[PDB]
Parts: sequence; C-alpha cells; structure tokens
Amino acid sequence: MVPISPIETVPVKLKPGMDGPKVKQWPLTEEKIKALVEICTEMEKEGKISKIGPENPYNTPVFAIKKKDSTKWRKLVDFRELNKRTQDFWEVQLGIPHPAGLKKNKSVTVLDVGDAYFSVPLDEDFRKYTAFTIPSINNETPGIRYQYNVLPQGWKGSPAIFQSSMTKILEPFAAQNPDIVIYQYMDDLYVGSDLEIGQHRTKIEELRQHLLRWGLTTPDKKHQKEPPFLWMGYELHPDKWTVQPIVLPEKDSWTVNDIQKLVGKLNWASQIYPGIKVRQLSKLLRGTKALTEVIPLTEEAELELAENREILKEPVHGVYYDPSKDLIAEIQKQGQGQWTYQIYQEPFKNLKTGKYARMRGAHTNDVKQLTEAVQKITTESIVIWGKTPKFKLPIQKETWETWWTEYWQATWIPEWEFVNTPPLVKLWYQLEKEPIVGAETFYVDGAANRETKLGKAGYVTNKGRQKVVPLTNTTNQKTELQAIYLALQDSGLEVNIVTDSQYALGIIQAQPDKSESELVNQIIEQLIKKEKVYLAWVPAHKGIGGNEQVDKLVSA
Amino acid sequence: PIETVPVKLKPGMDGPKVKQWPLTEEKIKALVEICTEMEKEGKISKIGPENPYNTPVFAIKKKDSTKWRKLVDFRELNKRTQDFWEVQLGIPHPAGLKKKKSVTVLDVGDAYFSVPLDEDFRKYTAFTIPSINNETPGIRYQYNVLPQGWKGSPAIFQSSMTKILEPFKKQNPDIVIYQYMDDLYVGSDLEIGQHRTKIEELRQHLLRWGFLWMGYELHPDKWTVQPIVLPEKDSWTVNDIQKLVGKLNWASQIYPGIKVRQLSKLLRGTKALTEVIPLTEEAELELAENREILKEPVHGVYYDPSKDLIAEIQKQGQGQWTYQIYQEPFKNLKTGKYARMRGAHTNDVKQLTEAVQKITTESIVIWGKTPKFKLPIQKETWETWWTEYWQATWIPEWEFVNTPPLVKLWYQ
Ligand SMILES: Cc1cc(C#N)cc(C)c1Oc1nc(NC2CCN(Cc3ccc(S(N)(=O)=O)cc3)CC2)nc2ccsc12
Ligand SMILES: [Mg+2]
Repeated sequence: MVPISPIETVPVKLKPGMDGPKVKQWPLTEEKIKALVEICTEMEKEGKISKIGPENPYNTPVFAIKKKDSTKWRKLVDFRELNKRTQDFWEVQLGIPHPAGLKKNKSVTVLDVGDAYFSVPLDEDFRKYTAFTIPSINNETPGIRYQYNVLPQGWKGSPAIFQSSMTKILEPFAAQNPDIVIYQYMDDLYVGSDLEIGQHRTKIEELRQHLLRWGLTTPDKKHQKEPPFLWMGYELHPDKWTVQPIVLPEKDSWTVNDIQKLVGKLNWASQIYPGIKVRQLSKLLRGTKALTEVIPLTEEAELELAENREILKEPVHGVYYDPSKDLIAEIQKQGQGQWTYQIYQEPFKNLKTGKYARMRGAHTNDVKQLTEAVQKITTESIVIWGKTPKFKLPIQKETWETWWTEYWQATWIPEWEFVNTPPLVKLWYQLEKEPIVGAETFYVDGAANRETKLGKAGYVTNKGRQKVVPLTNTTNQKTELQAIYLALQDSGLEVNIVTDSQYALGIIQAQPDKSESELVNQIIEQLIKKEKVYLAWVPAHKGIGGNEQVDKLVSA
Repeated sequence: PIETVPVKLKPGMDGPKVKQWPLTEEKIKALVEICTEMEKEGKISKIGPENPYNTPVFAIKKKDSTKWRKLVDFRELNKRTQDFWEVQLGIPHPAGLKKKKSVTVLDVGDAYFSVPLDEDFRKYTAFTIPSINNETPGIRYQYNVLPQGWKGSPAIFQSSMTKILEPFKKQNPDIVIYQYMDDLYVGSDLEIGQHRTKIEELRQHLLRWGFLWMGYELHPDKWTVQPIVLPEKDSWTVNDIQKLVGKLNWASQIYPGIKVRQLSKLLRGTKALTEVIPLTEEAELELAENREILKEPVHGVYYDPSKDLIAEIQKQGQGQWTYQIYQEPFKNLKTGKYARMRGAHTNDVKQLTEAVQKITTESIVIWGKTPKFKLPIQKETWETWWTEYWQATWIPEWEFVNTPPLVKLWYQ
C-alpha cells in the first residue's frame, strides 16, 4: 500500500438559524426501486455514500430517470431544499479568460479529473444533512437510508469546493513549473505549455506523479478533441482565435424574441467582427414583455441588419497576446451614439474588437461619449492584459486641449494620439468668456400658465428690437428655452444674450451637441451658425433693466 | 497581546461582499510580494471557499516613496462593524489641534500588526488578489491581526497606544497628539527645528516601544471661511453690475441685510452689456453697506457631530480648485482654495484626487472625521482613475455632480 495524502476538508455550515431539509420521499414504482437499490449498492461499495440508522431526521427526495436510447435508469437526488439552506460559498468565478489575453501554448493536454472528484471528502459534520431514502418494495419494510461521504452532484457547495480543492493540490506544481499553464473547467483539466512535445509529455507525466500523492488518477480525456477547442463559445486554434459560427437567420417575420437572439449573436460577434452595430435593432425592444409580438423592422433596422450581414459574410480571427509588443486601441465614431474599437499590437492583426453605445440621456456630446468609450476600453484592457493601451483617437490634440481646459468637470484620458479617420470628433460651438463689444444685446424671457399651459417667449434689445410670440401647450422651462432660440434666430453672427433661466443655463453650460429635445437641438443648430455668443445670467424679479421689461411682456 | 478583544458586526448585518476591481499587472505583482511576506509573518492566512466575504484591495505609493504599499478598501466593513466605545465613552475631538502652528502626520499603522484579531471576526476581513484575465482564481486571504484601515483597529489598539505615549506626553504637556485610523497627528507651537526634533524624539520613543520614518507637515494656522469679496472698480459696465447683483443675490441667502435695489436701479432700461454705467451715490452706499455685512461671520454656524460633513469642490481652471465644507446649505464651516497642484499640471483627475485628500486631511484635523464629497466629475472617469493617484490610508465617501452649479462663478 502506498500512503496517500488526504484532501483537506472544507468546513461547511447551514445558514444561520436554519435547520437541514426534511422533505418527504415520493412513492416510486417497483421498477425504479430495484434500479435505485442497485445503483446505491454500487455507490456504497465505492465509499460515495453510507447506510445510516433511523436516528437521522433529515431527508431529501430521490428519483429515477431514463434516457431516449440509453436503456438504464439514472439516480437523481434533488438537493434544492438543502441548497436553499446551505451557506453561501466563494463561488467559482463567473468570469472566464478572454482569448485575446491568452498567450501561445503550442502543446496542450486535456486530463479528465472526473474520478479525482470523488476523493474530495464532504465535511463529516455536514453529511447528516444529505440523507435520502430509497422506499422499500411494497412499503412493507423500512426504507434504505443513506448519506453522502463525497460532494453530491447537484449540491450547492460541490463546484466551489471541488475547484478549490484541486487548485490547492495543483498550486505547488504550478509554482515550480512556471513554463506551463493549467486551467480547470468542471471535469476537464487543461494543461498547456510552449515546450517541445517531448518535454511537454514529461511535464504531464510529472503532473500525474504529483497528483498520485493524493491517490488521484487522471487519464487523458476520451475522444481527444482535434483543433480548434470548442470552449465557452470560441474556437481556439494554436495561433488564432475566433467566435464559433455567427449565422444570422433569414426571416419575413421578426418577433420580440427573434430580435433578442439577434442582438445577442451580434453582441457576441462584436468582440472580433469590427463595426457591428445594434442600436436600430435594440430600439425595437424598448418597452415590451410579450416575446411573440411581431415587431416590424424599420428601414433603419433593415439597413443595420444588412450592414451586419455584410460584416459577417466572412470569418475573421484575432491573434493571441505578445507581452513584448505594445498594446494599441483605436476608436471610430459610427453615429447615433455608437462607437467601435480595435485593439491590436501589429497593424491589421487585431487581438479583439468591440463597441460602445451612448448612455441614455436628455443631452450629450461626442467628446463625452468618446471619453466614456476610452474609460470602458481602459478597464477592459486592464482585465484582459493588466495594462492600459495606447489610444488612437479621431479627435485633434487641440480640440481635446480646448475641451478639458474649459469644461466645468474634471476629465482625463490616458496617453493617446490623433488618428485622422473621419468622422472626427469636434467642438461644435464655444461660448465667449466676456461680453462682445459691438454685438447687440438680447434680453430674453418666457413664461407659461401652469393651468392653461399658454405661454409667451420673447426678447428686447438695446437697439429696440423686440419680439413676443404666443405659445400653446408649453411650460415655463420650455418658454425660457424658446426665448433664447428666438434671440439666436433674430440676431447677427455675434450676439450677447441675457437670461434669468437657471434651467437654460444648466443645459447650455453642459455643452450638449445633441438632445432628445427638438428645441434644444434647434438651439444647438443656431449656436453652430454663430461666430460669437456670450450668454449671461441674471436673477429674476430683481429690477434688472431689460430683464424686467421682457419679463413683463411675457408674464401676460 | 495574547487576548483578543471580541468584535461583532451590527445587528442583522452580514459581512461585506464587495467586488474586487481589476488591477494592473504591476500592482498585482506588488500585492503578491507584500502578501507573501505578510503570510510568512503570520499577519494573514489563506482562506477556503466556505468564506464568501470580500473587501477590495489595491496598491499605492505614499507621498514620495518608491515602495508599493497595500491599501485595503474597508469602507463597507467599517460601516457594517459595530460602533465602538472602546475604553471610555469617546475621545472628545481636540479643538486645540487645528490651532497648533505645525502638525506632523505619522503613519503608525504598523503598530496594528502586533495585536491579534478576534478569531470569530477574521473571516470578515477576507480580500482577493485578483488574477489577470481571470486566468487563475484570485489569491484569497484573511487577516489574523488588526488590519490597517479598519475602524476596529485604532479602537482596539487605543489602550496600547495611550500607554506607549504617556511618558512622552507627561514630558511634553503642550504637544497635542491625536490619532485617526492609521495616523498620528502631532502638533506644537515651536519652530520646525524644535518640532522636528520632538517629532524625531517621538518616533524614536515609538521605536523603543516596538515607525515608517515618513511625515506630513501641516500648518492649520489660517483655516477659516474665506470672505465673500466684491469688486472694487472705478468704472462699471452693465455686465459688471449684472454679475455683482447676481453675486449679491446669492450672498443674500447666506447674509441677512444684503440689498440690491439701488444697484439694480442703475440698469434702468435695455442697455448694451459693455456700456459703462456711473454709480449713483445711493448705489455706492448700498455697495458699501453690503461690503460691511460681508466682513462679519455668517450667523448661526455651528458644528453638529451627529451630522455628516459635506464637501463641495469646483474646478476653476488653470490648476485652481475651490471648496466648501458644510453640514447645512449656506452654513459653511470652512472654505478654501488650492492652486498649482503638485505634479499634475496636465491631469485634472490627479489634481482633483489630491484636492480630495487635502480636504479630508483638513477635515480630520478640525473635526476628527471625513466629509462626504460632491465631486465635479463623471462617475466612470473618477472610478477608472482615482486609485492611481491615491496616497492616503483612509478613503472618504463621494458622490458625483452631473449638472454644472451656477455658484462656481461666486467662488471665482
Ligand atoms: C489550456 C486552456 C485551454 C482552453 C481550451 N479549450 C481554455 C483555457 C482558458 C486554457 O487555459 C489557458 N490557456 C492559455 N493559452 C491558450 C492559447 C491558445 N490555445 C488553443 C490551442 C493551442 C494548441 C493546441 S494543440 N496544437 O496542442 O492541438 C490546441 C489548441 C490553447 C492555450 N494560457 C493560459 C494561461 C493561464 S490559464 C491558460
Ligand atoms: Mg421672468
């Protein structure tokens, strides 16, 4: 007998104040009972479960199930109730590596750790909670009662505890073999290296010798898979990676469910297929819960789809990461709040691609969206590669300098260079810091009746120009913007405008270049046409000339 | 210190479960090295999957230090940890500290590693060194001793500290020593030559009781509320008077008695913004009377220790930053302005981050606690970058201002 090391037990507890399950065993046919007795007798011989006396008061139901052609019964212990009552665990990370962060390992072996799993003992103090009962034939004897000694499949803690147990066992082998990589995925242990196949086979043998210290046998995975590996929705080849086939269906009729699957496919594709766009296809889902509601496609959603079909006609691939080369991220503006990017180390050889869509907002501008895209890519790059990329941005250095030195918020973007790839991001207007000499001065105001919703908007100027416009179905805030709009419409290329509207100032000081308000948009279009605009604010109802006059004109 | 002080969470609360944010490779490598040595010294231990808690960790560099340092973000654990009345009912915050001519800040967080943490509480200090690209599971640790940055540590360690210091205090009764989290604030009224000596005499005294060798030098000499000032001009344009009336209208929310009627009178009509208006005598008097009002302190300003301190910050341009600390609006307890932030002439976010730490330092000296910040920055930009410039061992709370305040002009 070769002594083997025990696998360290994880102490397990029920949630505070909760007891173990006490779920009644269902009745089963004579046929299923025979099947379950046979299965459990074999599990018992292998140490997986143990018979127990009648003192244990816990119970979880057991079932017997079949398959279409596989003509034998399967055991199923339903641990849902126990799972509700088991403590939380540090879970197996939901995150998986992104292929573009992987580095070349020419040699890979896949070991099956299915059998090692059953050497992981279940905390002895917890086993009582896993009791189950095989009902007896004709219910004329006591049911056969078992509990688990190993991690039950289907129980809440089994994946985290199995994974942690393997990691701890593998750790010394990994640290003393820095030229190999090891990655576990359920019963699959992937062991890779960039060594000549002979030296690699040796490391694999050394790994097997290591795991034997715990009595673990790990043979190669049945029916060794030829390249590429089909992993987590990717195709991993020795020197390149892509997503698995992206096939967009043809359809006369699209439902809310069909469009969801389409965006998901498109979103999956967008990590390597550059320029994918999903706005017009997502706009068809705004607010609806009926998933069979046939939503006709807009001519803009058809265009978008057709554009994505073109992008998807041919497979593209990414390359793996080379730590010795620089990491570069390039961004393009696509329109309607959409942005695309490529990350690469060599021109024309993308590590991966991606996209970024404008946040929901009343107002926005292109420089803010570009900044947000940069922050997203920055964070994604730190995740994948542990470093910020150098950026190539379609914004002139002088445009950026003007923006951040004058913008009221702090803002930053990391090391970057201009790439002259239209359309370029620009500032569409800039207000003056001081009043303009020789420019006419418009005092603007608007007001509305809260009940009738009737309003007025207008201005008076130092040249005696004046305008008041009656308005229907409006609000104070809206009349205040309308007044500014009228002053812009009716002035020369240089204009001083005086408002008392804190609402209007707050909007314009935010420097939007687009809005969900047509009126704000009309004001932006006027600003773009001016040469110089000074916008000044005064408190309302303080007797300030000009302002007092127009306030009267519009307040009835 | 063999005996551990029992510590619990607040009633009905579980431990923190805060996501670890992604870290650069150089920071990960630094944390691996630091934590390997800490594990060898017994300060932390690897934990298993039965521990589901987490607190974020990152790596910093103290002001002018090339050695990486581990910083655990215990903000969630601290709010979940029982309130402490450790050895008494509380240490009344020393009002004399802010009056000392010089205050030196000493990092004494290393002292915490000599006290063991309550064995039943350790699981709540769990933290993860993350992997790059999710390629390995994070390295999972918990603390065995009092951790730096945790609310419990100064509280549990306070008996040991007061004894370590008593001989020094007995000898220097005029030096104020105040502890906040991992820091000691040592103030006196001597010249830096004697003060440095004392400071070096204190760390030596600390080294003989079981350090760092670093120190920050503050001069809370003139920390006050900066007066509202009005322009003094020989010729006022329409625009100048409009700006003055707006500023006075704002000041009128703070100060009773502010009047603008006579100044508004000057703007009778619909005048060009650049037209020069002569001040009448009535308007000159009104402006002088406002000027006199603004020389007095604001009425009914008092600190209420049961309420949060609020700090607002404005970017003024050209490396200048203004800020106000208050508990209720228009009742400023302190106002200030910073310029030429060190080492960030081209980086807004670095400047803002340094202003946030300076203000927090001032807040600890004056009131013994940190303010909640209203930051003029988009959340995504701040969250991406602030850890890159952080140099303090505490971290305050903050929220984001997305609408430009009209008042930036008035603090201009
Ligand atoms: C080893 C492994 C396999 C799979 C799968 N499925 C997934 C992950 C996450 C794995 O884990 C790691 N993978 C790597 N690199 C990659 C680089 C690209 N290839 C694909 C390939 C190469 C050679 C052959 S071949 N010629 O032998 O047939 C076939 C397929 C696999 C290894 N790096 C790390 C670092 C830490 S974990 C980890
Ligand atoms: Mg009005």
